[PDB]
Amino acid sequence: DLYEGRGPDDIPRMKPLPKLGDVLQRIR
Amino acid sequence: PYETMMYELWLRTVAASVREWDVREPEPLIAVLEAWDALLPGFVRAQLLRDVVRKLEEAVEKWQPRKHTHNLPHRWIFPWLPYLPASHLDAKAATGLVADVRRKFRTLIDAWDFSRGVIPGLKHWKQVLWPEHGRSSDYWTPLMMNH
Amino acid sequence: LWGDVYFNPKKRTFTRKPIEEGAKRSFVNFVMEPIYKLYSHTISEGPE
Amino acid sequence: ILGTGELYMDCVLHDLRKLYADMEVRVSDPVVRFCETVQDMSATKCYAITPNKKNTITMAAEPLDDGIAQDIESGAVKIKDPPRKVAKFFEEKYGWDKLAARSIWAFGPDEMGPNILQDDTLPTEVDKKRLATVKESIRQGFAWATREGPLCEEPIRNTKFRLIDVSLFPWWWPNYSDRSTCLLFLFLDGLPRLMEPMYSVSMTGPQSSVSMVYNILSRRRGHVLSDGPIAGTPLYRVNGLIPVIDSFGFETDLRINTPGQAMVSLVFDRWSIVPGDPLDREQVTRPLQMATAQATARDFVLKTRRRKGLSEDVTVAKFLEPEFYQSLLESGTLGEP
Amino acid sequence: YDHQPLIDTPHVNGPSYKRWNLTLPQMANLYRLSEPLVSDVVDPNYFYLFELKSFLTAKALNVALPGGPRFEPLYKDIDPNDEDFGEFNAMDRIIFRNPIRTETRVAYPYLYNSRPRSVHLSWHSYPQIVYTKTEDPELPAFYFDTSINPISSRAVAPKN
Repeated sequence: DLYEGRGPDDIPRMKPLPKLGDVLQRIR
Repeated sequence: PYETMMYELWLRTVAASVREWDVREPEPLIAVLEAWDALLPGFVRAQLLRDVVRKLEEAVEKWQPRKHTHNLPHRWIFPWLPYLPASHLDAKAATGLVADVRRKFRTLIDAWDFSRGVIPGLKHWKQVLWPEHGRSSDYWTPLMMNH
Repeated sequence: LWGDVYFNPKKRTFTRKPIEEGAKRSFVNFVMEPIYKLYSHTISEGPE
Repeated sequence: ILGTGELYMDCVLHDLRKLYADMEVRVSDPVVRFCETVQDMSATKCYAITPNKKNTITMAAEPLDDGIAQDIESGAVKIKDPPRKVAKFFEEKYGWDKLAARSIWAFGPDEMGPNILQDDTLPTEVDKKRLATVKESIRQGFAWATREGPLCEEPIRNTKFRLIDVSLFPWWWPNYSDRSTCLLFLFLDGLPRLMEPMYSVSMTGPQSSVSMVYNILSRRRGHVLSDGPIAGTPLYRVNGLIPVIDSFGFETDLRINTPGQAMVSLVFDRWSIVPGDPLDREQVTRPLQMATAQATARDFVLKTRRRKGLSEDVTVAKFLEPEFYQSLLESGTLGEP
Repeated sequence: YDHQPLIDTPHVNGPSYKRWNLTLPQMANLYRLSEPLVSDVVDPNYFYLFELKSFLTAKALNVALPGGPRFEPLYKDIDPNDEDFGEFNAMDRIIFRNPIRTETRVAYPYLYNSRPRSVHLSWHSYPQIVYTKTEDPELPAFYFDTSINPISSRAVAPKN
């Protein structure tokens, strides 16, 4: 766990959260 | 997405709490880690453990073994002992919390007079730094017998 | 002009607290709003 | 060439190539200026005998307490201050004995240097006038020796010396390398450590930028001291700590990786202990390779020694008289060579 | 949609159509109509290491920036095998930290390159823009935005 935490490759690059209204529109 | 948001927000908050809190009372931080460890990702757990190990090593380096005996290093490092990393907890390591504790105990043994008594926390320090098996990896007996 | 002082207009007085709920500070009322209005009317209004 | 930072040395090397020397100059990879210290007090009271075997010097070394080096660098005390005021300051602030605080002789390497030399010697055993002449000799010999240091010939910080009894001083000494040598071996018996400079990191930017700062400092062996909003702006300011040798390229990496725009200031803050023990013969680092967390001090001191042209290892035999060297080898205080 | 708009009005110098002056409503309406083809970029810090001087430095250094162009080398003369074991190329002498990237080699070309010929010093930084475009159209010109960190009285706090 610590190796994947400290691994520069294994520490993932992040992206922002979704849109709930857009998800509801996609479902509809 | 939820994992990365939890990583950013929760790990930043936990690092802020670790920086703000006193090192000598790690029970509330350990309780927070135990409560939130179910949803904590591995990266956030590793970063929080790194911050805790940095705080403990800073306290061990800054505390005077001969003078500042009020805050016991053994009692301070007891709460984070099960969650500490192998590299920090390895007494044979050149750098680490265990290595700093062993060096401080050796320095106190070298510069300790018989009138002041025994070193507080040295029993638990030797219990932490004493390997169960292995003569070459036992850093407690040799440093004690040499200092 | 500086500080936590307020200009009550009809009394022409400078008081530590306003005479009306929402009255302006001395610095705001006499310095900071005129500069805002200078900028706003310079960039917003037509030539005439 | 020693300079403040990346932009500073970029400007300096531009002015070297294009402005002053007007030619092509080969430039190495950037590195840092190291320092040296001790973390344990000296176990063996080390002594040295002159080449003419007239004088003998016996002493020990100790780490200094926290704040003495910074106060002496700022100028809380001076070597030209009255000794009563100096003794009063040390006794009041650091809980020091009056005899020791009056017995503090030397600040090294310069007047505001971070090393101190004090005689714990007894006047009942040492005559003061011979002690005065050999004391001036020890003034300038200690000053000569404390610029170098034994590990990588880099100056040594945060050190106290105690000149112990029995050491007798007959007249006249023209050699300096002998008590330089016993200071160096005293450092080895004090089990020294290497010290690297630290930049305080301070960035300004948005919240995606502070997340990326935490990430990049985690890769580059720094940590975030403080993290807050700037009142009245949408900006956040993040202060932290990093080593200079790991901060090479840190600003560029942060600016090209953050999705917002982060602005970074790297200032020299302090000297901190590099991880690892410099004398651990076990720790081996492959060439072309990143040093591990435990072998870092060893790797730094070996490559500094090889860059300066020194020997591949610290030579206790060169740093000792043969008689005391063999005696300590028999006693087992020193390790296997 | 006139051929030479405003050519008979006082918004142009005359029929030779050489100098214009427009009002703020006209300029705002043209900006809104040109919305599909206007740059969103407000900060000049956006083009850090993605502008002309950086591209020219990378071209002179025979390196390619991420997303930037790539050219024929300026200097195909230096190989390390030509720079054989004289003094500096000792792997046993160089302390290796984490590696220095091409972007850093371009950002500081005189520190990170042994022969930085024909490289250009690019603009280092600009002050950060703290302007955010308002989405709600009922909001006034001057308002304390939710994106702005609030100012507290105890955040000001004259202590002594």
